[PDB]
Amino acid sequence: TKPAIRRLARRGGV
Amino acid sequence: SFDDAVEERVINEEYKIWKKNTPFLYDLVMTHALEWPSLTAQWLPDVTKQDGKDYSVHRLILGTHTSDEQNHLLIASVQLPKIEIEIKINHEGEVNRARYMPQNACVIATKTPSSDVLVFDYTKHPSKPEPSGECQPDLRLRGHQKEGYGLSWNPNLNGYLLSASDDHTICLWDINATPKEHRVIDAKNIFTGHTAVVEDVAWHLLHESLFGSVADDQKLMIWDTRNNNTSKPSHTVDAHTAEVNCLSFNPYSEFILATGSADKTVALWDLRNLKLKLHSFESHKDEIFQVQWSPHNETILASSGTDRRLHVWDLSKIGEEQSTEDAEDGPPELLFIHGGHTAKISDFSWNPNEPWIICSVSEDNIMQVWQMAENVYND
Repeated sequence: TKPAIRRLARRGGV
Repeated sequence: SFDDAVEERVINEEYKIWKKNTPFLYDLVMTHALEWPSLTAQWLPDVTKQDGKDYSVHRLILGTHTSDEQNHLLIASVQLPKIEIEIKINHEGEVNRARYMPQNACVIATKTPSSDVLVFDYTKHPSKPEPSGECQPDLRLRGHQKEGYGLSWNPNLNGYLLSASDDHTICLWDINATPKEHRVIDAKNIFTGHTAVVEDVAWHLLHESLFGSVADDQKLMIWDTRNNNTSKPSHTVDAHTAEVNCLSFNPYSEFILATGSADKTVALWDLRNLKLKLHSFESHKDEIFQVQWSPHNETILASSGTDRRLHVWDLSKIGEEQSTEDAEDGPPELLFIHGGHTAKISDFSWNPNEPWIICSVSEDNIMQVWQMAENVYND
């Protein structure tokens, strides 16, 4: 999901 | 020791996870180990598209940083939907920073580990290094007493170059001035407002007389070249709670600039009222050394430094609502953390021709060219 991606993005892919 | 080992494990484990997750976060990731680390990176403005090919060729200015070996100023080519060194020019000491002149991108100024600031026209040297190992710059710009990092060309005044130095001063040259012996030009002006190492300098992008500087004295200073006194800036701003290492003017917002600091923050400034910081971008875990606005999007900026992880910010999201769980990851305006490097980032550059592409270089020799996925910045 778009939100899941933005979260992953903000966490630096971790 | 034990503590160092733990940090090293955390970094490595995070990189392994980052690697497996790249398809979700990027449309492109190219990693390349350079022979020597580069302290500098800047895309050149021109792109070459080959007839009937599925890629275009972009170029980067890079440098070397050696132990006890000859240094070079480098032009590299990059194929974008391989990386090759095209031009290699003898340089005296490591290339602290290298920047092209907007009015003629063949002309590149470099900062060296000495007091000299150098200028090369890369089209007027052989593509392969001179075997003598001698550095032969087209101009030698004198005026500093020490090395430095900050370098800025005036995009509205041909050949006007500013340089920041550990000697606490800023030098200005017009490189069109007639050189004396050894191809030397002495500083046109020297600005002495700061009381400590000057880390960076940058021209305003629209107002040809205005520039800013930042220093270890924790100040941002705004200067106007039309003033007779070069010891006192037009404005002195108490910008940060530690050294200020970088600044960048917004190319689309004429009153707005950003500074980055050892205090782990990027500060946003409005030239109309520098008494008060406009915003503080928090999330970095260590000292910030570079900050650059997007060449394509007025709300987008990026920052990098010792924490190894370049942050991209979207100031359009400042103050936006987010879950408290999201808040744990950072403020709403944090858009992206790039996890691709495992060493301090020395410099980075936004590609001026392909939106969302960045080249970043780190102290472990790695250069990465990468592009975040649309799903990150869209909606």
